[PDB]
Amino acid sequence: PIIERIQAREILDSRGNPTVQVEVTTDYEITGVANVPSGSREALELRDKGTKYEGNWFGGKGVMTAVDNVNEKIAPELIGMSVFDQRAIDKLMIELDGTATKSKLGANAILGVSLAVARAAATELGMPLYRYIGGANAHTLPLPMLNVLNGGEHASNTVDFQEFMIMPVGAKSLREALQMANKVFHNLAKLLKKAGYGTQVGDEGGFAPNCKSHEEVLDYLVEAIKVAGYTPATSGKNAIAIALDAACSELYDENSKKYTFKKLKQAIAEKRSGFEHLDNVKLEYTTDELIEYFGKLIDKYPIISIEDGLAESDWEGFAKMTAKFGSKVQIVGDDLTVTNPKLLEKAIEQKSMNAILIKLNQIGSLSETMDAINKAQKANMACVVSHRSGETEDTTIADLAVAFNTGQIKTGSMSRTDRIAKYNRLLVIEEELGEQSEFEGSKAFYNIK
Amino acid sequence: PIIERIQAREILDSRGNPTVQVEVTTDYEITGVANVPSGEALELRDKGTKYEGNWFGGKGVMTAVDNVNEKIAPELIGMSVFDQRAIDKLMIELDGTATKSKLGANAILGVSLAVARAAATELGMPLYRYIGGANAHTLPLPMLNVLNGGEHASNTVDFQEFMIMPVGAKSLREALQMANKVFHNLAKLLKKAGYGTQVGDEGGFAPNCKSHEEVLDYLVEAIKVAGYTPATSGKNAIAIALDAACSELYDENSKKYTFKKLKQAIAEKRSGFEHLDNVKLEYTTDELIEYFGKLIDKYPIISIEDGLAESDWEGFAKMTAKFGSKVQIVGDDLTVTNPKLLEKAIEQKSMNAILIKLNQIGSLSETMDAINKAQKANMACVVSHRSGETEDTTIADLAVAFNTGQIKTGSMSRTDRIAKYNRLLVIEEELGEQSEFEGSKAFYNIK
Amino acid sequence: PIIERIQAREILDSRGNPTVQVEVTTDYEITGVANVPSGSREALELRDKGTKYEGNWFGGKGVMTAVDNVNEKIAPELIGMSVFDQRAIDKLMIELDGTATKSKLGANAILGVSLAVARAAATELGMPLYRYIGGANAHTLPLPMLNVLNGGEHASNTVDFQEFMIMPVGAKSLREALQMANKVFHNLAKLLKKAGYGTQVGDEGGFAPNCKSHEEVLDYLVEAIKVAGYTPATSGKNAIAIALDAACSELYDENSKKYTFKKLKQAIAEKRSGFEHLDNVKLEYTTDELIEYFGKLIDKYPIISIEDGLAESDWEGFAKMTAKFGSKVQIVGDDLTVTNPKLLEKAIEQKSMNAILIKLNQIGSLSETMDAINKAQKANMACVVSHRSGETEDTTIADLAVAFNTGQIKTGSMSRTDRIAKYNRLLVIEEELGEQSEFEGSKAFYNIK
Amino acid sequence: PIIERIQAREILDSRGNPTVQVEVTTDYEITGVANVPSGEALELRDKGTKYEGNWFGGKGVMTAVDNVNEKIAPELIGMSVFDQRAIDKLMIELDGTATKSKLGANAILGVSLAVARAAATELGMPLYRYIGGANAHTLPLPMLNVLNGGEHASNTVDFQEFMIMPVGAKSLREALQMANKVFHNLAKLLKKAGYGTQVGDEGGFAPNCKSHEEVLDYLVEAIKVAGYTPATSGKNAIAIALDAACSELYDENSKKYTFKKLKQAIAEKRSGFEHLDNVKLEYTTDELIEYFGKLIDKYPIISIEDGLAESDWEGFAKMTAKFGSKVQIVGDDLTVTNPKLLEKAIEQKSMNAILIKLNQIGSLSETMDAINKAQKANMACVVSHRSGETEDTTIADLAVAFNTGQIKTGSMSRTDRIAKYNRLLVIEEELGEQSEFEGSKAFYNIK
Repeated sequence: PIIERIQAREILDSRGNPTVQVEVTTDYEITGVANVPSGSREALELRDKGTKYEGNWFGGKGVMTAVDNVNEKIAPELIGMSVFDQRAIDKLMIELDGTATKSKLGANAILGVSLAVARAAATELGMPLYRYIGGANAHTLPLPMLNVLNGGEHASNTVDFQEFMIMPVGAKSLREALQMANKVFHNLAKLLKKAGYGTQVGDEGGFAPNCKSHEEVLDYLVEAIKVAGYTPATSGKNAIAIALDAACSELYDENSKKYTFKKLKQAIAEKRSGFEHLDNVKLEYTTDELIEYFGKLIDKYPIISIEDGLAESDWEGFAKMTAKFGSKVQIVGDDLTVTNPKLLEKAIEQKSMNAILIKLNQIGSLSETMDAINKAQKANMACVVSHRSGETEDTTIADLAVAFNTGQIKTGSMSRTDRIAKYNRLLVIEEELGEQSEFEGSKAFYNIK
Repeated sequence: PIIERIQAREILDSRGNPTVQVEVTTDYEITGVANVPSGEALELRDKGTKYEGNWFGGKGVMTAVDNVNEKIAPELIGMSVFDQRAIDKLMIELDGTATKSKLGANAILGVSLAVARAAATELGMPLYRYIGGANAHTLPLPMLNVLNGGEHASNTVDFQEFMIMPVGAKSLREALQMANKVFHNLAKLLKKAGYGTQVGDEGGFAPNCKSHEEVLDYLVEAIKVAGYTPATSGKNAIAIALDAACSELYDENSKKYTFKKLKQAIAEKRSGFEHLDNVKLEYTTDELIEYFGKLIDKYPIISIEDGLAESDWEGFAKMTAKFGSKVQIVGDDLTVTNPKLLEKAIEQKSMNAILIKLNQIGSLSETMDAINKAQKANMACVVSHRSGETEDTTIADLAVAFNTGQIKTGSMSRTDRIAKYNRLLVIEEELGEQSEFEGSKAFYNIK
Repeated sequence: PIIERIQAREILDSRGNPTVQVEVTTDYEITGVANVPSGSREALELRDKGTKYEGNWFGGKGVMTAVDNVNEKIAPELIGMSVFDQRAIDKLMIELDGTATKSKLGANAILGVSLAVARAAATELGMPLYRYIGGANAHTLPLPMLNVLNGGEHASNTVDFQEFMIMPVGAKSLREALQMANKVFHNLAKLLKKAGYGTQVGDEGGFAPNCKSHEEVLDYLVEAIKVAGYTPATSGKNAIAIALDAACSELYDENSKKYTFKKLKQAIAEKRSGFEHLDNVKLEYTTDELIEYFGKLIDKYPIISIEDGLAESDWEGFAKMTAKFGSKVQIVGDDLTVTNPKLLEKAIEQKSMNAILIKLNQIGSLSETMDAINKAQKANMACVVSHRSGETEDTTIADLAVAFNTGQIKTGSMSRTDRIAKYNRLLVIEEELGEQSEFEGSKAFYNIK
Repeated sequence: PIIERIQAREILDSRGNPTVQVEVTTDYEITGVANVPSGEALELRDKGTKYEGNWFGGKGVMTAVDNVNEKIAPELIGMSVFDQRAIDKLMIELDGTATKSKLGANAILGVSLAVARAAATELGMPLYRYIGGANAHTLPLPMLNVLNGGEHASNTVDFQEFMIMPVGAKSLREALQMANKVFHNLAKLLKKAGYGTQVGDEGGFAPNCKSHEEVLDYLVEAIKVAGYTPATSGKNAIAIALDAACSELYDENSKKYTFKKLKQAIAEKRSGFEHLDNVKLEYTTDELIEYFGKLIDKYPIISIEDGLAESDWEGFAKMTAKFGSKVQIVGDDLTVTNPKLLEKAIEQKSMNAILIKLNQIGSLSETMDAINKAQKANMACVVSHRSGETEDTTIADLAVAFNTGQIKTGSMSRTDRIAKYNRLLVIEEELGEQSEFEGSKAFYNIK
């Protein structure tokens, strides 16, 4: 159990940019290896711009500074500690850095060590990582929300919301959930190709076809669900629901306090070819008008969850949206809370939301992540354990979702191994648990009043 | 060392379709796990079975999974995990067909690779050392498929893969830095031109360019903007490799090769394709060879894969005779990792390199035999991914095991490709000063 | 795996002269033992002439200086290293010596350590040495070429070429190959005795009868093959072929650029008793005339391989011989290349030959030997792994030939344990592989265009 | 310690003929391997069996190999590898014949020795300590057969072995240095005289000398040129030992000993044999004893083996009575390592030393009994090779195990001989200052 060696190295993530890998070796010659994902009160990832390492990689995105911090600063302080004292190791690193955002050592240096220690501990015990993290009753597979159609910034279409996801609520196992999602995904590809749209994929394995509006995108999701043989609905036999990430911080103007469907507005202003039947669509929204817009979408489509429906500074708007729709619809904070302990405490106090996205590398240590999950769950919030845009072959978030029986995960569309590797890990966990496992579709939403 | 348990299960590949994973457990409670890729030996899927409805298109592999658990595993329990060749022979004979069509190539390869991984782990030895011995030490020069055309792409680019090869690198780490800088500068160039930069199965871009030459011109421009020199050798050099995939363009009755997608766009008078009515679209074998000669003269092309169709043996031999002292000529569809076709290619001097795809032959022992034979014939072995990959990184250890000098495992995005590059980075670090990276000297096959 | 002790000692070789043995012991108390064989760009073996050890043994041939170099200079640098890092250990020794020919420490000091390390590593893993060196597909037994009739310098007969070998190409296993060679060897002894010739043996276990010409020697080989029940031929059922080592550096004059059959010429000049029917035989040859002489022998006899048909300085001659005969006959470099990396690169570039003899102690380390085999095989050359005149009970070259599936070995006639021990090791390897083994007779020559 | 597996196989000896190797594996996965030499207990070969055609002359031993694997091994699995005497007794009784003619002496000895080697290795103990106990420490004085005659040699030298014995050495290492210097100087002398220096089965020379005296004169000259003194004791002394092998020269009906090869050369008036018509060629027992007396007076002869024929018991007793207080008298053919013949020789004072050949009696336990008995009778035990040897070095450990003081294992060339000297060098190094080498005091049997 005693840490004998800690070695960090620079590897690459799924977008082709550098990230940190750490290997921890114990005195029993057992090793744990972990990688750090990559995507402003959040913990600071350290890159090589402004150092002698800047030219190694495009955009100065090397992480050799963080790698050096692990090998030269963190590792000498931890050699000799028990690999099982997760909270003590994380506290030591937090205090060694000494800043609120982990800006001296780098959140990516600290998290890499934090996760590699936990993996080494679990391997030394011969215990599944989800049991090491969550204990003897870690047994519930998560309902996935899969980002199969894409808009927002980074997408050249005029779809201003960012993520349009399916959630196979009618499934009775994780394996069945993935079968349902597989059939919807490949039928969606076939519908888009037949319509003349492209079916190459974005960072998370989903499509960004040149659709003109939110409603066109949602209409494709409903049609793909039906053609696959399923029912668009938020509960029931054979049901598949829809989840959104509106990412509305990207659409908001803090001075006007208006939200704008920016790319669609620009296309209409340019009098672009196919955009005249959308000439009198509303493009600019107060907070209350946008909540009304979400209410209309909720009426029309089987929407079960909406993430970042308002901007990260619109605390009053979030609490109004949660008061109005939260007895029927999950309201998730992402940019609102950035996995930050103090913002989670405020969201609980103000009833800003009823679910939180959990991003390990936004807070920077496993212990702090466990504290956040414990606190949110006790506040009747759902914890949606999340990937980042830049992922790796590391599957820790699969074990993390089972460890705390979270009931939900957001880890990508049905393509790219940076996403699919997590689903494979969940398939293996479900097999190993056997009849000890549980899966809730509709009943996963214990947070919906 | 004694095999105690073999368990197959159904997982998913990088295209969202099912594939096989196998876990082998020894005597000593050591386990090896391996996954099977998917793109000649037959991969068995679930159409026509009780399992057909499980997944889109009937693409489940539970029939193959059952074949591992119920047919193969009882025959192997009790054998030593170190007798790789004896285990592979037993499975080959249990199936009893040339194409492994009874058990499935995906059932057999899954077990083959999981046994080898279990053996290496039980010995405490890196997989490349277990497979290739004490002198497994040479990191491969990667060819990265950053621009895409062919049958699966919506553009009019009829050839399939346009790759960069960073021949000027002095390490695998430097090779990936060079490729990273070209890839991200390429994306910037394409976006500024109004093309899209979503990616295909292998992590590369399929922009709506109008011709092979336009695609090649973007690679040269991205190489230069990234600070490197477009060249087949020398300091700071980055070269180009092609997969023409010309079986897809060939008509076996007319004996012509057609740039089909471009021909169709021009015919329907698609917008932005004016002034192309004089472009040559139809080539005999000899005309197409002269067309490759034109590209070789103009661009820093170091390798061409499947420049002719899988039936055009006479054409391959002519191409290799004409260009093979300066350009690598790779068979893919020509040989499909098949022992009798490799023998034919050696005897006829059809090519001077071969693509190595484990799941096209179906066992590790037969793949090792093929590599031994091809290297002894002065051919390069380009160890290859498939379009459907997983998080398994066996092909990285295989390329180092036989000091192959070359690998083809994807563009610079998607973890189904990047995981292999990460494994190579780890191998190079582990070897330290014992490692070698040969660069332009990797091409020992070029006369 | 950690090296804990290295001990060199002086032993004796099969000619009765000293050589080096090294024993490596790991921290698991596993030991590997290796011996160095003994036979000018080749690596330098260090002997005791000119030291206080010169009088220990005849001719100053002691190796205690090299033994001291192992125990006092090499061993302290390697204690603590992993026995599995073969390339790093060999590089350390090469750099410690610092000269191109290993002249400071001695090639025999360096190789002894190099081989003992590899044997210790393989034993610690419980792995056969051929699998440790060559990996999981090391499985092909070599076709042996056996030196059963002898001439050259060292032989008192008037046979000027050096080695006249049989190669049992029709065999389907190594065991069958040795049975074929056994029957030919003992029938040859019986033919020579019946003719009045002696049947004592030379260094490699073969006979040097008082034959008068190359043709008389070849005629005996053909007759022994026939009387044994086999067919003199380069391929086919029951075939036994002939291989030559002409050792023509010994016959060449660099100033006249002529090759001379020296001992036969001298006998004819002296008008010796039985040498008048050979009065108008040609004795002096240009390079082209000697190639013509080899062409006549190839026409008349089942010659499948010719080693050192031209002198080590006759690069143009070698490439002419390989161009003329290399699509039918193996052309082997021995003195031409002396297992030297730079001379191998030149032979590949100039197409000087299509096979190379591999002598571990001519280059001086296992890592360099593996590099040479890798490079030659990739250049479509055969690697004939070779003994030296002075051998020991060490059988490393048997495992080396299987490790790289070389297909050929040259390790002596069918007598003397310095040769037979290698054949016994090959018999044990073939038994242990079982049906996993391969043996090619004719098809071993993948290098013959 | 429990025997788990016994495997015999067919290997080759130093003359190119088949012999037996046996591998014994214990409980603890420890293995011992032993080989059987070949030149009284019967060695079983393959004439008359299905295996006869495998090797020249029908000399295969697969019948003996099958006897180990199929008959002996099942009887021994489960016994303790340390009970050497019980294992040897079981095999002796399973065979049930005096000469081991049912299983073969080569089957039984192979197992006997492999068991002992496995036991020693499992204990971590040197083989000489396992066989002989804590006081096994004395390196033997070697007698080296550097000049050769007799039945298997083409010269006219009728006696068989002319050996040097470096009695002046103070260590085994020094003994081998002395022998090395004599051997290579002998070769130089023979070559300068126009004789050949190829070697026989035991690594020595059979030059075409004309008489025993000419051979002895070359040994004396080589000793002197090498810098040593021809003498039976003293500093820098090197002595001579003979094997006359006089059974080969004897006619049991006439009771004469004939120098047959010389007699024939002289009769056919061979060239270079003139002026020899008066040489004595035919000897009674008493005349031959007087002839040995002549040689003993002239040359530094310290030992004579088989000076009379195996049937000439009365002659041996006369020779030993006459010369035995100054010269060792060794039985070889007289006793063939046979317990009843050794008893007869002790009772009749036929000799004062015995050659010990493991495979002539057929088991390690019976050989140990014979050595115990002979040493207690004040006889030297000269542990001996056979003409057909292998890389096995058991006889080196056997000579140290019983502190025999003497070994006969070949000239100074051929690894079938030199391997034994190398093992002795290693033993002497391992013992360090605990070792002893006795030199002229090795001859505790000489009154």
